[PDB]
Amino acid sequence: ISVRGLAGVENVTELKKNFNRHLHFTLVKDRNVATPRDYYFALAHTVRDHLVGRWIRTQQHYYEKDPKRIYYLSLEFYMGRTLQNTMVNLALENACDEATYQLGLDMEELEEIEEDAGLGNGGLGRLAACFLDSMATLGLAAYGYGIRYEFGIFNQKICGGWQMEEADDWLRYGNPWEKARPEFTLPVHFYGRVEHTSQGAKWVDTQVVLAMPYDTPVPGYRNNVVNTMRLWSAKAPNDGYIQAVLDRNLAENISRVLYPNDNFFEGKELRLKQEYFVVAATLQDIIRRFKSSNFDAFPDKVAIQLNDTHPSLAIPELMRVLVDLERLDWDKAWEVTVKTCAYTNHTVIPEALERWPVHLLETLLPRHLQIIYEINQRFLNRVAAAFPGDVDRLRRMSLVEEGAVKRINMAHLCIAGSHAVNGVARIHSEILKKTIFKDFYELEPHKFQNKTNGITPRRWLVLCNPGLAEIIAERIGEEYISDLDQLRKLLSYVDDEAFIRDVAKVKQENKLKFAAYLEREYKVHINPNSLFDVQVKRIHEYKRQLLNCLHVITLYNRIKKEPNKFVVPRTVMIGGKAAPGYHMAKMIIKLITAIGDVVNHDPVVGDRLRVIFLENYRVSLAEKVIPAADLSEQISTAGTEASGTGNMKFMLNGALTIGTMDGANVEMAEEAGEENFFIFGMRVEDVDRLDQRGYNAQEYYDRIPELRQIIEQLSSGFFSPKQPDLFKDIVNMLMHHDRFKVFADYEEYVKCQERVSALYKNPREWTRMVIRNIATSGKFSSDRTIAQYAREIWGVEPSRQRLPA
Amino acid sequence: ISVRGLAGVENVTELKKNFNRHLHFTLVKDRNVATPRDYYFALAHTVRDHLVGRWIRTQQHYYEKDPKRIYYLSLEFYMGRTLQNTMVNLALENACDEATYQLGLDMEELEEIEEDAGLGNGGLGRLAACFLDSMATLGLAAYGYGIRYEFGIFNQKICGGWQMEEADDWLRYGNPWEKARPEFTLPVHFYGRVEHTSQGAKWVDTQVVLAMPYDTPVPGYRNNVVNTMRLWSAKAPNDGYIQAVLDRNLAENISRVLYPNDNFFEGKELRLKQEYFVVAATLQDIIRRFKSSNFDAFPDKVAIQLNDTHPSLAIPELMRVLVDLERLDWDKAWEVTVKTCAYTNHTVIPEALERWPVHLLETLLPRHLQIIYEINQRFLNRVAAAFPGDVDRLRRMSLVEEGAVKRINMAHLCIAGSHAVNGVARIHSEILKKTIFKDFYELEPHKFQNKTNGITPRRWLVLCNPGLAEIIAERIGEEYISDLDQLRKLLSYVDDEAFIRDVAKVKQENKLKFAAYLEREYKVHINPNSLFDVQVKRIHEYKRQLLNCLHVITLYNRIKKEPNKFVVPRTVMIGGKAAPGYHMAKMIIKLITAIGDVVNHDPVVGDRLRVIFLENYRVSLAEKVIPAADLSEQISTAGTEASGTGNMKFMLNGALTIGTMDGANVEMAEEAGEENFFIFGMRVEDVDRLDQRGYNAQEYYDRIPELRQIIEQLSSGFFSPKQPDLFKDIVNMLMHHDRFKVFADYEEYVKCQERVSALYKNPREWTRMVIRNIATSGKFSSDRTIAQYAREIWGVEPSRQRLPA
Ligand SMILES: O=C(NC(=O)c1ccc(O)cc1)N[C@@H]1O[C@H](CO)[C@@H](O)[C@H](O)[C@H]1O
Ligand SMILES: O=C(NC(=O)c1ccc(O)cc1)N[C@@H]1O[C@H](CO)[C@@H](O)[C@H](O)[C@H]1O
Ligand SMILES: O=c1[nH]cnc2c1ncn2[C@@H]1O[C@H](COP(=O)(O)O)[C@@H](O)[C@H]1O
Ligand SMILES: O=c1[nH]cnc2c1ncn2[C@@H]1O[C@H](COP(=O)(O)O)[C@@H](O)[C@H]1O
Ligand SMILES: *Cc1c(COP(=O)(O)O)cnc(C)c1O
Ligand SMILES: *Cc1c(COP(=O)(O)O)cnc(C)c1O
Repeated sequence: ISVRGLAGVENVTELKKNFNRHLHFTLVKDRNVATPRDYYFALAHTVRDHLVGRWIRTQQHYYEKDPKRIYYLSLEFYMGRTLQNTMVNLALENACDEATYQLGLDMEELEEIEEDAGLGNGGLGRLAACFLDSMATLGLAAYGYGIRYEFGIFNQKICGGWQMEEADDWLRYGNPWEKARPEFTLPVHFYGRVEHTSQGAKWVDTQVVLAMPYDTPVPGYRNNVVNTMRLWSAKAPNDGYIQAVLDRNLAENISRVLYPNDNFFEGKELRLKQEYFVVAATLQDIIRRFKSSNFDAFPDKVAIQLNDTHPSLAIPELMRVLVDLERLDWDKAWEVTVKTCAYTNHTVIPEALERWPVHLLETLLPRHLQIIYEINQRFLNRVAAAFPGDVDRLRRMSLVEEGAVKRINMAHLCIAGSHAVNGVARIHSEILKKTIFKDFYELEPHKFQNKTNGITPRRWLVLCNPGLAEIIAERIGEEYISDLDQLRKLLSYVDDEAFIRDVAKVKQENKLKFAAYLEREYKVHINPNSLFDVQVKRIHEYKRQLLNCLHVITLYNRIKKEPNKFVVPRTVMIGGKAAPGYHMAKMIIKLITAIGDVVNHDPVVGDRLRVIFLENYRVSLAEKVIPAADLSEQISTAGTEASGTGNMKFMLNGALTIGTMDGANVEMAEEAGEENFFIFGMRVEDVDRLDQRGYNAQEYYDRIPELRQIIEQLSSGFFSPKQPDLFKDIVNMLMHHDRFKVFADYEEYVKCQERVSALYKNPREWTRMVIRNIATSGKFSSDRTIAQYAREIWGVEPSRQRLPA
Repeated sequence: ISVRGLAGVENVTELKKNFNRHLHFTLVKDRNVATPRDYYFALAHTVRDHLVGRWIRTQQHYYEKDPKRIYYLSLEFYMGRTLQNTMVNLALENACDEATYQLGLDMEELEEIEEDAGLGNGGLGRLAACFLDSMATLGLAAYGYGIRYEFGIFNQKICGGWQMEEADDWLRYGNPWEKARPEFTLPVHFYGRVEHTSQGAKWVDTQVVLAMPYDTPVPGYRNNVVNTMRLWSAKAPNDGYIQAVLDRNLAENISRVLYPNDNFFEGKELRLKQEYFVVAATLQDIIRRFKSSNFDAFPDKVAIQLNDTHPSLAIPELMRVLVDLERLDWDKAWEVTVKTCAYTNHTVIPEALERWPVHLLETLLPRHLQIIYEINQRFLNRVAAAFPGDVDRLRRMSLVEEGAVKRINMAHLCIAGSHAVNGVARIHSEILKKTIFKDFYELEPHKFQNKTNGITPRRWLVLCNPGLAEIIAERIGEEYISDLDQLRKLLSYVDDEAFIRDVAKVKQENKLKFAAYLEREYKVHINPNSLFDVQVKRIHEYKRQLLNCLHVITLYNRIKKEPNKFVVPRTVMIGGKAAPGYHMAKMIIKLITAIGDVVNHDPVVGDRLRVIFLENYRVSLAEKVIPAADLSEQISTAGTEASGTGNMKFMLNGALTIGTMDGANVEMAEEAGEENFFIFGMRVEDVDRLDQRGYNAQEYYDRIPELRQIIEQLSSGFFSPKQPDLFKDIVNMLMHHDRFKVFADYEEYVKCQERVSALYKNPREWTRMVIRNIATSGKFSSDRTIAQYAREIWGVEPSRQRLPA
């Protein structure tokens, strides 16, 4: 396979000797006692060595050229594994494959040993990861800044059909990719009081926590650029004896674990400490670099992108430093701050928005609270001048929300202090301007933008689906890997009998590969000839895994009704983690496994229908299941999924999509053509009209016999014999308080699914439609997304120019 | 200097290239941004590389030959720095010195960057360190097993003349010498209950803590042998969500910090957990290795040495495994256990002996308590049979002590379960048999032995005093470095005018070197021509730093009395850490600094007398001050210092000794000749006669005018103007409840000190006496000590044979 680079004779010879050198000197092992894990580490260190030279000169280059620096602040970076990605970007895959083969090792086996760097929950964290890859590939002087959690997203275990959370001790065996930089440790302050003396305010009597950075290299695609992702780790200062030392933990707990609540905002103190910790340490680094290049030029040399409101404290912290430390006057500092910061929103659902209780900020960050009040005061004076007499607008736009307990709306703070605010899909960005942020849009229209999300074609095509990447390259070259729009050239092959056959062959190979994996590491057997129907993403009511469940039960009931009637065989796979304290989400997981227990053991069904719950869904599993999927389920209620990115991964890998006109689904259908998409359900307008009228689920239950039967089955204990009322909460929610209108889209969903089965019966036409999707997936490359951020927000020009080394 | 090895052309060339390779690939740095610390690490990794090959084959060799293995269990390993020691033992010092010189670096400057591995309190921990060096040098298949404390002995800061404790974060910048071995992690159990079912007892419902090993290489002196020191680190098993993860700390606190109480036993639960933790993990390793070589041969392949009673749980744990797990019958298991274990005692003072409350063992280690009761039962049945009717002997020898709260005497447990029990100096070993362990000696005389302590001549001569090592080698060769008895050949040079001059020259150079250091890193100026009077060791009442203080004040008062009378100039240095909760010890430190504040600023005294308190005494400081000392203070009350080892370090480095006939001082004087030692004070017999009579301090106060004046000065606030009664506790203790009879040895001490000053006035005779001490210090090499342990206790023969690589 040519897209994996050349396997030169002296290159292979060099890799082999460095492999054995590391096994000996680095790992300190005998070839007679080395285990597969030891071999993985020897390979990792060998590949890491190749990154060093490039990493050192890339950073040296930025010091010389002194270009504008882009700082991407995120509390999450869902990186996954690093070995194969590094080989791919350095063009070392075939060489390492040959070198290891000659040493009597299977590189694929070694790659499976690496732990995932799961420092994220899902979409938001993975977007940050794809963005880092694209920024390096486009030659931007970019830095990713976050927290080095000792424990990432929990490993999910399914016990008795229930989710069990297990600590993700990903650093147990060490992390060969990172480099600790203790010499660059910085002070972060907490608590204390604010002294107001003759010349300015002073924040004193604070407790100090040190921030120690760990740097991880981020290689661009074959351009010799290697940027940095710097993650901070918490350390206690060195200044009963025993208890005093043991209490050092308290300070170090700040970077101990990733918060897994991606659905409901909880104003926990530890989370606020994490947010300030990353912001305070990062900003000192930014200013340091700047002073080594008049803060008037600060915005010309620095761009700070806030991934959601999680790092929003960057705004008042920048003000604190400029005003309290650098001594700039307020107006000047505010000008600099606004021109430097930009904010990206990822959801319109209210329960996820950060609204911190004032009493918490009052105790932990007294000076920042004062700064926020001043910002609010000046901002509202602006609103009052623009909309005289509109007192209600004043209360609505305030950064401070009154009521039971006063809270600070962090989204309002971000809009006021950013020169750009963006949604992540066209429909989402429009909804922001028409609803949630309407008042702000009317005040400052120029600030609102759209930047449709994307995914990196390196990890999501070349790395996880080499077979498809190869057959594509055979016909249009390899240039598309860094210019995905070139995939449009494949439309001229839609009638090519050879190509149609190859596309279908690779998909079949991926399905057999995954079906085998399912038995090896999970002992479950599936029919490779069935349609692989998959929905993988975090469990949320808005994502409607429940609607999928209703269809599965419908299919099952129809079979029990007419057993000898032919139906297209299906393997329905659903996977995803539920936030620990999200009761309903945990009940849905139990429902899925319960359905499987019934369906998978019914003799009449045979191998015509299988329901499997994919355990511990994470980046490394996504790389395995996505290339094997036939049907991608993207069925969120219209207006709820900001963008979605998994949808893009499926489109690029040869799966057809069944979904609502929500998030990026709208743009995907626009690019490929609605005829090549399985669209169904209410549009956003329909949802609003239903809300005006009032959603009454009982209506659908009374008019749809098939739906009624399912609800009765759930209620009577058909799927829970030993515990008849096990799913009472689910039924109760669907019937009386379903914010996401599951029943409203049921009929159209089922009908649409029938059209999917009909097309699958015609192999040739199914594949031709697949080609039309792959061919038009170009717009969804994160390289396109990053280019827009660069030109329209950060003010820099991307570069595909190879670096000097 | 020839004893530093050869600096070959291609050897130097190789070191240089590997140095730059590590700076680039390992540290990931620019030569334009590298700091001294970066250079130190590059050098360390370069030297470490040379250890690897030898380390791997040494361990491979033991697997092949399968010799009897020696396991040295200690909760303390006071290692100090590792770089220079490694170079010395590998004969790479001159080569590295040349290589670094050519790179434009000063190797001495780089060596000062390394942190000390301070995993010990003092003598006991440092003995373990010297023992590891000697066992490797003598070719024994030995393993050091302990705990990898994240925080070693605290760094001592002197604030306002008071000791302040600062956490010793020695791993902050990383430890290049160790190699984590997560793949060899083992389970350690705590709490739980004991089930008694049909076939044997069962320990169930326990809480598990994992023990992760870290291995550090221990190189022998130029024999290519590299043994291992394996230190265990505590890890929590992976099986509110957030709080559950944060609570993992609780389990990991076991290996967090070294207990600094080397004076008073405190039955703290955390300390007991540490003791079992090291024992449980170590024993699994021992058995594993054994089964890979009938437990009847266990004692022929394994020897376990217990450094004090700290790891005494090894006895009942070995029984637990043999009986409960391997299913051996009690008597057989006990036979194996006794033949495998040996115990070393380090003190006769009662407050330091471990006597664990039964209720603590009952909760934490229920099965071990049962085993201890059974051991006690069977042991006492033996005593009853040997001494029929002696009921009092029964209560005295019991492992269980009655009273307020029942406790387990760990020393009694060690004697019952060991085939050998030894003291650490002849006088100490005799005292054990006549007093503290008299009953046990009468029951089993064959178990009691003596093994006089020693120090390694590599670190304590070659490494810290190259100048002296060189002038010695010039005349008798270099063979003495691994056969210290050869120093006796120097007696033929006692009248050699050339040698006398060189010995005196090196001492003068060391004093100027130390005097300079005192100003550089401490800004205090001293007179290099004065007699360097030094007492460095942990602060304890029994060590009598107070007696030294009384002499200093006496000297000061005599000068104020006759200012224009000539007196031999002196620089009195006292250093050492005080256990955190040892009030009296902390008061003595304050007293020393207070005396300095007065004496050091008195115009009349001039540079005739200076009192300096050496801050943060530790191994690296000992290596600096000892070679610069003229007079070694070893003045413990006769019968209290088991052996002492600092005394041996001073003797080997050209200092004369003033001390009591206590511990090893007795043997040192015997070897060098009493005429070449400044002996004074009560012998052990005198102390007992005084106790019979009753020690009344008032008697000395009334009969000695000079002493009375000092006490009155302390009481009146002469040394504490602002706080007149600051030292009331000290005076009160000296006058009414001094267990160590400070006043009783005052007169003889002062008189002896006068004879010291008299000899110092005759440079030539002082030096000749010095030569007689150095020449007879051979017996105190730890190589001699280890050879005796090997032959008389472990049953193995030492070997000076170079290894094959
Ligand atoms: O993944 C998240 N959000 C979180 O994971 C999250 C984590 C911690 C929180 O406190 C709140 C949300 N949002 C997701 O970010 C993706 C990239 O823009 C979008 O495509 C998805 O539509 C959106 O739901
Ligand atoms: O150093 C100690 N003891 C401790 O450091 C200690 C540490 C923790 C404890 O719980 C009790 C004692 N003992 C010392 O061990 C040396 C080597 O045998 C002897 O030469 C000294 O005379 C003796 O006092
Ligand atoms: O003062 C300096 N002199 C020379 N090079 C420097 C200096 N400061 C930074 N650099 C270079 O710039 C890189 C960027 O470091 P950073 O951005 O501060 O982490 C460093 O690794 C050096 O190559
Ligand atoms: O099963 C085995 N086969 C070959 N060599 C072994 C085996 N077990 C241990 N060794 C060798 O013995 C050394 C001792 O390992 P340890 O004493 O168990 O830590 C290992 O590094 C290997 O060189
Ligand atoms: C791409 C990805 C996501 C986001 O999926 P959506 O379906 O857009 O919610 C979540 N988790 C993982 C591991 C991913 O790879
Ligand atoms: C040798 C040594 C000791 C033991 O000294 P003694 O005088 O025998 O108590 C204590 N601390 C350090 C750092 C040592 O090097």
